[PDB]
Amino acid sequence: IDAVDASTVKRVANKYIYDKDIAISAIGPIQDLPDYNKFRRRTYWNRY
Amino acid sequence: PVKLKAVVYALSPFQQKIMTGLWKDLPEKIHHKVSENWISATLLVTPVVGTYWYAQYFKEQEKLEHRF
Repeated sequence: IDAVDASTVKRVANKYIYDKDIAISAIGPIQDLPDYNKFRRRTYWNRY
Repeated sequence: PVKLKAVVYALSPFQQKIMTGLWKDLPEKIHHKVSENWISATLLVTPVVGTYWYAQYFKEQEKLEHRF
């Protein structure tokens, strides 16, 4: 655990989160839940 | 807001082929277009082509009858 520093967190997040496919499961009044493309776009920041 | 009940399953755009569908079922696509649309096509082409050909025939007959 102590070996996990900020740079480690960023490396792991870039491996697992950045510009990655996602799985979504939703139930109920979910019409305002954004579609798959919006969720997929929000996995990266184009300002960087 | 309309009250809706449905289940929607979707696949990610990066897990499917994007262009091959253009050329799939191509005979069905052509057959549907022809069979559903041939009346509309006739109703569009026939008056224009007929009027044009009749005008050309009228002009040819008028030109010939004014000669000597």
